[PDB]
Amino acid sequence: ISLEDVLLNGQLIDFAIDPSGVKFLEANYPLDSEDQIRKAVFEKFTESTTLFVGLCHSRNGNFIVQKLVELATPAEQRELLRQMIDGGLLAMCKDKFACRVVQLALQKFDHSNVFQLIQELSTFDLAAMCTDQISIHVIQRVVKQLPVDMWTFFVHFLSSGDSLMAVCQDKYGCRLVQQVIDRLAENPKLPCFKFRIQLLHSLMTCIVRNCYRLSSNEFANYVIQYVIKSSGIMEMYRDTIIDKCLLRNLLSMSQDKYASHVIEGAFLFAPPALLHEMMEEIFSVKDVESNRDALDILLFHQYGNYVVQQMISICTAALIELPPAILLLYSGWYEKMKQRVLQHASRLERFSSGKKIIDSVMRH
RNA sequence: CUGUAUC
Repeated sequence: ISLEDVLLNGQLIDFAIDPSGVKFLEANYPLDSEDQIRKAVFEKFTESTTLFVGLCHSRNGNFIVQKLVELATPAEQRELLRQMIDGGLLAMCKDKFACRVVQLALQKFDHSNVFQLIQELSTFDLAAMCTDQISIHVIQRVVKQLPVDMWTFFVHFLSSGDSLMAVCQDKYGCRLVQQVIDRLAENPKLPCFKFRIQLLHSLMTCIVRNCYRLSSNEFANYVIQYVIKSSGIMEMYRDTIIDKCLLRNLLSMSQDKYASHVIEGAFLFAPPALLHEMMEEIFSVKDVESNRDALDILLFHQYGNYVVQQMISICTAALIELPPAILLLYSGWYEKMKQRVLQHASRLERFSSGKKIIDSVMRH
């Protein structure tokens, strides 16, 4: 049956609710921005703030609002824009389904419109927005595919105070921080690079100056690991983080549930001179009561044993196109570790960690 | 005596 028929029978909102109805609507929504039926349908949907909002919140309704968006002419976008704002833009972001419309907007609108949109977000409580599991997707979208001058206001938000701490320590705001970084440090082969790098640095500063608390945190540790696994100018920060926070801190961090994951990756990605000083450090100061060196402590630790298996992994992998000078250095470490493990085998075998550490040393 | 997400 006809779209025109549906419109003329007052059945337009009824269709947009039904899971079948909506599919109908989408299929034969005219692509000609100039079609008379399309003008009628667009206006019927967008005439009422209440009805339009409700469509965004709809499990099914949102799909047609989306269709309206991807095909929206400039003039259409301004109507959609007004209605979003007049119907609580924030509450749209907090909604599972109204969210997708906000997001699609961001992609498909025009600079002018997107602008007032982002102008609008800026005025929200960016903090609360970044924690919300749903709301965050909107900022994710802004960052992950709009030019960084659009959302510099957001970088200034993170750099300001300790908004950053709050965000990267939060269950959901963590992935955002990773993505923002990914975004600022990307495409060395761009003229805009110079500006993004200054924004990364002010951000990266907060991160470095809290590395220890961050690395030990249930979520934030994933950001640290991000920085350490990175390729570009991120390597410069990898080195500073390792050099300032991780070194001299290896022993205690290796025993933290979360920071031991960081330590592991630091060992995997540290350049040879930083790796050499990590090893050097790990291999001895004996603890006051029952004098134990770092190595003994780690081997028997529940989280610590994982860092050691890492060191053992690293060494042997390297012992299978490198100079005989550093190759003899790795050899030095495997041996120190090999003897120690064999010395404690009778004690180690009592543990799952023990057995794996033992097996790994006998195989090689 | 085996040790953490977000999407």
